[PDB]
Amino acid sequence: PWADIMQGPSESFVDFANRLIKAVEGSDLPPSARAPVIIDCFRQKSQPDIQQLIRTAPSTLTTPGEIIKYVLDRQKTA
Amino acid sequence: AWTPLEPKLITRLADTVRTKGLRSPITMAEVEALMSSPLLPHDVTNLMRVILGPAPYALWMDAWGVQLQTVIAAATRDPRHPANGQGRGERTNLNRLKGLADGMVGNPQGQAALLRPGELVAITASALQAFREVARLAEPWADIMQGPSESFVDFANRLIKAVEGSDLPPSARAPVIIDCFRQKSQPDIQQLIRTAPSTLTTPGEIIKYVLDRQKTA
Amino acid sequence: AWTPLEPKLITRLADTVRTKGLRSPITMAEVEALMSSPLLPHDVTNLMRVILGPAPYALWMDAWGVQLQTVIAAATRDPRHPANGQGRGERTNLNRLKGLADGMVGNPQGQAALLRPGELVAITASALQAFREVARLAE
Amino acid sequence: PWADIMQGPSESFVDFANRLIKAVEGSDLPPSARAPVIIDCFRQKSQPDIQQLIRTAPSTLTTPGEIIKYVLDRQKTA
Amino acid sequence: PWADIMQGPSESFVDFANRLIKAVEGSDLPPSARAPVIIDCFRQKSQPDIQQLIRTAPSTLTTPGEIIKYVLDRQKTA
Amino acid sequence: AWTPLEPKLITRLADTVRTKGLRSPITMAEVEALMSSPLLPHDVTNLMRVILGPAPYALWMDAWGVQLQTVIAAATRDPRHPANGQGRGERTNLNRLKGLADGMVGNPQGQAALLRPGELVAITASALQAFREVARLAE
Amino acid sequence: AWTPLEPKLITRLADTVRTKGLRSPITMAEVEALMSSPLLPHDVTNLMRVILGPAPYALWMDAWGVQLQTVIAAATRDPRHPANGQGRGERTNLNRLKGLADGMVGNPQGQAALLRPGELVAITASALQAFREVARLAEPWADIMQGPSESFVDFANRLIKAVEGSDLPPSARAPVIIDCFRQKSQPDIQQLIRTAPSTLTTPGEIIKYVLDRQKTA
Amino acid sequence: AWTPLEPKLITRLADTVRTKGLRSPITMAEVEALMSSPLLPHDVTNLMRVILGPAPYALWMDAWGVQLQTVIAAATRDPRHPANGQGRGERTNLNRLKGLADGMVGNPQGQAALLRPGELVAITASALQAFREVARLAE
Amino acid sequence: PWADIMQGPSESFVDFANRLIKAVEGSDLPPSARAPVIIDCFRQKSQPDIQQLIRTAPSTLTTPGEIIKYVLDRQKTA
Repeated sequence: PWADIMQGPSESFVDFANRLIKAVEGSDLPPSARAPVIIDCFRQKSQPDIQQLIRTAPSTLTTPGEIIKYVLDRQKTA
Repeated sequence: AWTPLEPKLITRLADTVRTKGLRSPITMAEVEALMSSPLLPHDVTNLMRVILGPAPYALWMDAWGVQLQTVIAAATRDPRHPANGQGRGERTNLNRLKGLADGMVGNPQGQAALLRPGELVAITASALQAFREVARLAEPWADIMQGPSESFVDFANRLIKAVEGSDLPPSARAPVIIDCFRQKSQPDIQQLIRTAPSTLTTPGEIIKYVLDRQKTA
Repeated sequence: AWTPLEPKLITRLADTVRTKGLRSPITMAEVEALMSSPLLPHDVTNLMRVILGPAPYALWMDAWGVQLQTVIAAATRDPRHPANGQGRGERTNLNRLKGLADGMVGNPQGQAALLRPGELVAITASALQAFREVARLAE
Repeated sequence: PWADIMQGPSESFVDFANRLIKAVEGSDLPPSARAPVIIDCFRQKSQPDIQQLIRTAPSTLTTPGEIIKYVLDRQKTA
Repeated sequence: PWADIMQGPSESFVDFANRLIKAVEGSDLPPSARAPVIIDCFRQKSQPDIQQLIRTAPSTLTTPGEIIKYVLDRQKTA
Repeated sequence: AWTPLEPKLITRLADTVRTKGLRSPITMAEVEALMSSPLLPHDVTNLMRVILGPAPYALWMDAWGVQLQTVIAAATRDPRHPANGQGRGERTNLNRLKGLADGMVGNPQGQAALLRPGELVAITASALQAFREVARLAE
Repeated sequence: AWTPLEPKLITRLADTVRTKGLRSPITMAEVEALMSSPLLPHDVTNLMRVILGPAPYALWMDAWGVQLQTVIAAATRDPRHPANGQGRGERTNLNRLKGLADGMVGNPQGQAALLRPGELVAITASALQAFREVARLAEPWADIMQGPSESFVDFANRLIKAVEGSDLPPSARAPVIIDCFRQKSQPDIQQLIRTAPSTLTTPGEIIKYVLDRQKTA
Repeated sequence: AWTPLEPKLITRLADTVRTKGLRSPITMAEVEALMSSPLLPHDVTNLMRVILGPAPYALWMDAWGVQLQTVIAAATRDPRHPANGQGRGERTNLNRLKGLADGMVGNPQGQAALLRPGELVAITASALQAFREVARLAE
Repeated sequence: PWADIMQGPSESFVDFANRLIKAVEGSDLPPSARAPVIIDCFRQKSQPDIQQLIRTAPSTLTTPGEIIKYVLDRQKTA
């Protein structure tokens, strides 16, 4: 179930994005509703450090690929 | 034909002024509401007589006279005033604005007969500005800080209220509001505004940006 | 001839916005109600000045300007706008939409004189969309 | 009676001004004699602290509203 | 001697002004030097309460009579 | 005439990407190998759909679009692009590069019909650079 | 012909910056002194290399580039720039302003040959503004109060300095300075300004009035 | 051709003003010394910016403006001013005296080009009188 | 040697930046390789608090001056 996917405390972001995109594209949603759902799940899941990282984006991110690129650039190396 | 304002609305407005005061934004909104249609000098005079106490009413008469005098100076500085006419015989004297001219003293019907719509709207705007002055006088922007637990829209409301209801010129309010958003508004929002990829040049734009990217908590 | 909106309706709408908020469906229905007849820029401006607080009013001025600019771009993209005319002398500038043009600044009577009904309905729809944006943004 | 109105030792100045203007305007005086009477009652009533505050006015106050504004500005906060 | 005249701690201002104008006009000064001397003696003599009262004059006082009138208006009744 | 790439080679390349990763020099060599003949937008799109996971595929779509936009800017900066023609009627739009133009959407045969060899090589180089960017970004 | 600045003056200025800091008014006065004649990019670059440390020098290079870019935007917005010419062949590129153009890299003589006097004065003003920015950054107007023992001219100097060397628009400095004179400047001077029989509408007029009627002590 | 004043002399004068004050006869003598050759508005403005503090500089700007206005009143009262010309096209506006006219704002070279020697000496005398007023006022 | 410069546990950031820029500009590197090296040394040296402060930069910092300004703004006052 896509709506139950959370980014674990120790999980990296690319694994979380892979799992989420997999569960969203392999589901019962229409094809035209996958990108907005993936974006809004990146924003509300993806534990509050990345949540604030996406929130304070000086540019407007309108695609899952752009969000992934931005987060991978500005992520907290740890 | 002259129609008086409802005494029910006037009683409700008087009780609003009695409980909330002269300077509350709800009171100014209510006054703007009852200041919607262009009023005759009789209407505004009786309205301020009823809603204001004796001393605020004296202050308001003074301020209204001063603002009307500024209006008449601008009118003699421009013959195209909506209260004026093209020839010199339509020049508007302060006796006609304050309702003191011939055929108007104490008679609202004759008042409504001889007055122009431009005259009415000028009188109304003058009375509103005078009310604002007296309200600011009867009861500090640079001391306003966003509390640790306060939301941002409340802080913005309080700050814009205190800046617009102050002694600053009209052309100095927006830069002051912006620079107070930037230096007040505790360091999380300070850094949020600082790291703005776009340049924000208006209080509304700053408010929109902060409301978009604020830390939901 | 210009007729102002009742201050009683405006007071009731202001108290509705004060208790229910900006985003409640009852509030949007009430705004749609008071947005029924095409309003002059003076009317909508004073209405938003009274019902909205200072910061939402700033946000609404911004959003209204942006929406009016989109309207003017669509207008220069189509000479058959109900606000435009056929010749180039009837092209509608933003000073005429925001009420800033000559013969309109501060005077609602002259405003109602020079404005077109298409101008009025475009201004009204723009203001409604801006109100929706600000309401979605404030909370 | 307007000529019997004094500012009480504990009364504020706006209350005293309200009471005095009420009693003077709701009396038998001609309309052209109310402002001078209100001014001269502000000067002689309104207990000696405010009396001296009005006396030492570098500007000449020629209106009840101006006197009220001046006194409200320079009054002893207490 | 005019330059030795001070306003006593208990003396009123009209007595001090009388004494000073008497001693200045009944002295060896030229006639065109009496008014400036009287003014500058009002400003530097006339114990610091009246000194500050004259200093903080929103208008410019350019005559002994005007200074006397101003001080008599705004003096501390005591 | 359009001929598809072998699913055996594509399966081997997908397993190479799965075990070695996106950034290994052997993987880039294999991609260069399968990027030898000029591919149609359909071919490269399906290839990246199969060999890349969902999130790297989104990143790659973004990067490919950006690189194609740079190519189209250079093309409008020089009318002698091997994708362009001499007259203005041969100017190449991004709908024709991404395979979105008329007569191309979903049809590889029509795609191969209308596309130019310069168009194909530009699309291919753009896709290779985008793959390099995404590989450098993913790990 | 290019003449270098004296290393004695440069050494004295460097020691001034070392002891007094970047933001002291004496340091800014000394910089204005050594910024009197229009300098070539070589001169200003070496001057900032010598007087500033490494990190302030990096900051200053950044700020100088930004200010020069604003200048070049204004130049492309007006073909009558004293650095520009009338035809398009005299348009001034940033390589010519930063000294990076052909025939100028590392050579001050050729630099002085090809550069215009308008170019020199624009570069100089840009460098001065960049120095001001970096000095304000390396080490707030709304926090300035007149101390209990401080004189009024010192308070006015400090306040005008902090207001003009800040992020406010140019059209918002005078009203802010006035309203800060009125609300800061401890209550004796506050009441002195409040009871002004005339209306003071300029910081200079307020300063003159207060200096006239101040309590000598 | 414009030549700037030595920063060494300006530094010495600034330290003189710092130690002796504004009103000492030695300070006024030094100012008269550095006020010997007719200065352009740029020179006097920067000189007062450097030697005077912020508040005395504001006072001096005010006083300089007032004195220049008196000069311009005397100039419109006499068409034979060494700053004026014979025809009406040489009448000197305050924008030309304060250095605000066209071709002068921020550029000392153009300033020195368009200005008259009578203009320069009038500006200089005005600035000296303004300095005297401010010095008498500050202490 | 520039590649041996670390920000000490007690050292401030402006001193570290001064030392690093000095050692990088006074070295054998080409002029076109100093800014990237200074940036990448700010990112990998400059003990992990400032490392994470630079990592989680919502904007992309592409100049040593911009990095210095950002760090000076958001640094932990201590």
